[PDB]
Formats: sequence, structure tokens, C-alpha cells
Amino acid sequence: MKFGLFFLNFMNSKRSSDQVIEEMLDTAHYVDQLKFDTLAVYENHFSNNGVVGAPLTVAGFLLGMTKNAKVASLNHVITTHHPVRVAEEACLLDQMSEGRFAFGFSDCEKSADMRFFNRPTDSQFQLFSECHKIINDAFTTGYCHPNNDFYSFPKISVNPHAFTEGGPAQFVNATSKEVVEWAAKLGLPLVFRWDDSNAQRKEYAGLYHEVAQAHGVDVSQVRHKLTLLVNQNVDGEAARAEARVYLEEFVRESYSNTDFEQKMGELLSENAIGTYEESTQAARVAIECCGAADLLMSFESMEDKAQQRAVIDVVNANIVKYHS
Amino acid sequence: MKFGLFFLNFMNSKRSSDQVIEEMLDTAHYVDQLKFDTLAVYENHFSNNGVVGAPLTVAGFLLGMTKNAKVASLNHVITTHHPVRVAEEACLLDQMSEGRFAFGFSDCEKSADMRFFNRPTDSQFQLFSECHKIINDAFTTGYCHPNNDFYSFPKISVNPHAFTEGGPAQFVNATSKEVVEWAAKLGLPLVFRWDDSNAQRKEYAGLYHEVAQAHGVDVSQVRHKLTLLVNQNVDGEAARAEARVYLEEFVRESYSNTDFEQKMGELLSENAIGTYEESTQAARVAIECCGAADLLMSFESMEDKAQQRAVIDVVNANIVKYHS
Repeated sequence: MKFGLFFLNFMNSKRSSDQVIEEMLDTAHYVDQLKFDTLAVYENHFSNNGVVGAPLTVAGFLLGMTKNAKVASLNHVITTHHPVRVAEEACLLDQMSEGRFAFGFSDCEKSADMRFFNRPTDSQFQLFSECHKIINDAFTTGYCHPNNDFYSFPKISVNPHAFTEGGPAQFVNATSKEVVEWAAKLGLPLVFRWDDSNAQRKEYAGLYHEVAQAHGVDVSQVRHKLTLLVNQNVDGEAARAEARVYLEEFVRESYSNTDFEQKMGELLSENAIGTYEESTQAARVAIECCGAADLLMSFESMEDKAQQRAVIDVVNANIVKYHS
Repeated sequence: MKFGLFFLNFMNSKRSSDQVIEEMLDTAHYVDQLKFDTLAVYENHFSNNGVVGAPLTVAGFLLGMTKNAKVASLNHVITTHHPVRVAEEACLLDQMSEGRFAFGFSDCEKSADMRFFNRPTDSQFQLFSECHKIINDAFTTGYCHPNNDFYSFPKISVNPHAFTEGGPAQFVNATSKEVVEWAAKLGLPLVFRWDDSNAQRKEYAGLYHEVAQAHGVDVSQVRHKLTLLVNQNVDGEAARAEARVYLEEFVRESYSNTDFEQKMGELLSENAIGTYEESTQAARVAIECCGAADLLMSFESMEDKAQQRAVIDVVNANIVKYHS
């Protein structure tokens, strides 16, 4: 198993945007000396729940600032951008960093961003997939020439050409049955979301495999990733309290019609939140349900910098003793 | 007077893109500890004469690996982008670097690029200033709320808020009379292009001054920038011939045959190209013609990496003795 960190960069009444960005940079710097494999950035727009709207640009900075970690965008939403530019940027990061950039992308999760960037909400899946086809052409051929209802232009060259052969590694967010099935047929790895339930992830996991099994695609060398929140307090009840407030607004913004108490109750017990033992047990359960090979954790909900670093140092010690 | 560098990142057949990027990053690293003030990145698309299509992605990398120099986009074309996306990017650079990013922007010169990106060709200049009012709004207030022919959506918060009061420092490319007058009415400093004649740069400097004087704008603390190509060689014919190869392709793609030979003669005699003395006299004449207070130089045309470093070193020796 491989481990990594991901940054949600949420801001609330106690932590402002300048603060959360400054804390992210300190951690990248710290963790770059350790055994953590990957550092990933989350994308969000117009709300307190995620201050980074341009993950690739933040990935560029982290890349030029660190020496070991691989840096990845965790869920760059491609449907709301021009394919050719996403490829231009991704290939630039690939070149400047010499193969340390990973391309995590996604379909559009919030509809208010679709009806904002004025993209047709009726043909969202076809758009998303056409966008990928164009990016992927560029990655693999250095050129791209589309001829369809969304993008029609001549044969252009996309500079600079990729550094890593075939373009930077890719992985797609498990946002819908349609996407998973789609990812399955191509052999692209998925990243299971932390805001999902264990039940929902096992279902996606199963579907990916049946579709993969059916279309005759070799999924034995594919490494799925799972994201999880980690908060370890000596008083597991405190931990659940602290994470509760962190998540408070996120659950109302994104999960407006489920029932607040239910979802908060589920995110809290299914994520690595609690005492060392509870936190740990939950992790194993989550990994068994989806068959993720890599684990990305977020330690941002712990406000005390001393405590956060302590918990980080332990995860790192376990990686050395048991995963070398 | 202040001095800095800019990267054209042109490529050919005896030079690859993997190569020019590696060379920008090395030069950036050497120069970051010398007396150069700013490092600037040029933008271009689907052509050999400019491999960087995303200067803000590159600026992020450069800012993360440098400690002393300011990094700027020299000509980010905003007309073909969604203004909310640019403001989001620029504000990120401003926060992460703690104010070391400078926003050089520009208008869209090619009608072909307008069609490519679905912007209305004939409205080019109107679209340009509306985009800009949206970005400046975000810089100065943190929210934007347009209501015009191009963009109309309710009020949104653009995260993260700027780090520098008023957003990062801005400047604009003197690409037309229209833009120069526009810039003059706003009190924005210009960046005069290396590829224009002295007569033209002179014309732009005068027009700016007139429009400024007439609208009662105080342009006393406004420092214009000048970009120049530098190729010094003990043999004045050697330098002019080396630069000629560097430029040949650019002159044909851009200045078609507006008598390819007249334009070429001019570029080679007007830029800082020749023996040290020729090179220097040419620089003096250029500054006189436009009143630029800051000078950005490109040393790329010099293929010999030791010869290049020697010139950079001498240039820096001058700043130390005569400009400290």
C-alpha cells in the first residue's frame, strides 16, 4: 500500500483563506521529508468549502517547492474548461516537474457551476467524455483533431509535448455509475470519495469490476485510491466533535436533502475519526469495502498544529515499520 | 532603473520543447540570486514560436522554486478566458507567494484565436475591457457581479481574496492604439514590445502621455517596462547571424512578408544585438524613444550556454556598479 495527503483547504469563522493556504504550504514542506508518496489538491468554487479553484496552478507551486512527493490534482473538473488548455497545463506541469505530476480529474459535481460556466446540462456526460478524448489525444500524440457537436476545429499541435510517455498518469473520480462504468471500459483507476458511504463505495467497486470483466479489460495492475479524513484525539468523543464542526457547512451545502443528522453521523463514524483504535479500525473497513490500493488522508480538521503533526508522525512511523 | 529577464521559449528542430523548459528553469535558478528584479513568462499557442500556453501555471512553478525575484506573466491574453477563472488563478499566486506575483496582461491580437475559442471577433476590444473590469472587481472587493452583453450572473465570492491590497500589480501590452489609450485613461503602466520599431514604441509613448494629460490622470509614479533581445558577441556579425536564425521563423509567421528582409534588418539593428558596444548603444536609443523606466531582457538567442552565462554575468556586474 502507498500513502498520501490531500488538501481540502476549507475555511470557516476561525481559519481564513490566507491561513489555510499558508498551513497547506507548511505541511507540504514538512511531509516532503517523510514517507508519504503523494500530495493532492482539491477543487471548489464560490464557497467556504474549499478555497482552491485552480488545482493545477497550485500543483505547479507545490511542485517547484518540493523534491520528493508526487503532486496531483484530486478532482479537476474538466467539463467546465477547454480540453486543449487542460492538456496545455497538464503537459507543462509534466515537463517542468519531470514526471512528478499526476492528473486526477472529474465530472461536474455541483449543477450551479454548470448553469454558471454555460455548458449544456442535458448532454453533460457526452461533453465530459468528449473533453477527455481530446485531452487524451494531446497527451498521447501531441496533436488533437476533433470532429463533433461540441468541438470542431482543425489539426492543431498542443505544445509542449508530454514528458512522461502517454502523458501524466490519470485517475478519475467515482462520482456516478455512468463514470465508473466509463472508467472501467478504459482501464482507468478510480479514486473513491471520502464524503461517500461504505455502502456506496462497495457498489461502485463492484460495478467497475463487472464492467471491466465483461469488456475483457486487464484490471490486475490497476490501483484504486481512497480518500479519507483522519482525526485522532486521545478522547474519541472530542475528535468527533472537532470534525463535526469542520464538516458542519459542507454537509448543508452539498448534502442539502438527505437529512443533516444522518449524514453527519455516517461521515463521522465511517471516516478515520476517533481514538487511535477507532480511527484505525474504520480505515481498514473502508479499504476492505472498495479494494483501494493507495490511501490519501486529510489531517486538516485538527486545529492544534502540535497535535496534527503528532498524528502525522505516527502514520509515517507505521509506514516505515510495516510498509517498507 | 530596474532590470529583469523574460522567457520566449521558442523551439525548432535542433532544439526540442523538453529542452527550452529545462533551460528556462536553470536560468531562473541562477538569476534568482543575482540583482535581477523580475522574471517574466511569454504566452503563445499552437506554434513553435512560443511553447508556453499557460503563463500562470509556469509562474506558479517559478515562484515556488525561487526566493528573491518577482515572477510575472508578460502577456496573458485575457480576452479568450473566463474572467472569474483568471481572477481565481491570479489571487492564488498572490496568496501562495505572499505578493511576489505581478500580472502582465494583454489583448487578443489574432482573429483566428478568437474563433478558436468562440469569442465574437468584431467585439474583441469591448469583450477585453469587460473581462478586465470583472477581474479588477474581484481584486479590489473579492466579489464580482456583472450585468452586460457578455456576462450576467448573480453576485459571487471569488476565493481566495487577494493577498496584496488591490490585487497583484498590473501592466498591459502596448499592442494597439486602442489599448494604449485605454490604459492611459486608467493609469496603467505599459510594456513596450521588443518586436516593434522605435518609431512605433515612440508613437505609443506619446499617445499615452496625451490621453493621460487630458483625462487629468496622474501618471507620475507609473513605470513603463521595455522588453529587448540581447545577443552579445565579440564579433558583431556572429551575433546578428545567430539571432537571425532564432528570429527567422517568428518573422514569417507573424510579420508575414511585410518585406521579411526589412523587418528582420530592423529587429536586428534595434534590439540589443551586436558587439558589446553596438549592443549597449542600441539599448540606450530604445529607452530614450519610449521613456521606459524598467528593462526586461531575453538572452535566449545565444546557443552557447557559457557565452550566455558570461553575458548575463556582465549585465549583472553593471547593475551592481552603476545602479546600486
